[PDB]
Amino acid sequence: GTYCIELGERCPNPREGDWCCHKCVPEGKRFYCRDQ
Repeated sequence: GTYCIELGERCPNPREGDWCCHKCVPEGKRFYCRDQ
């Protein structure tokens, strides 16, 4: 892993904590680790 979930991958609800550590952001119906 790259310290956190890599950019572009799916993430669980960010309320549980951003393991995306860019941003775990809702993209439609899912959450993704995006730079947004």
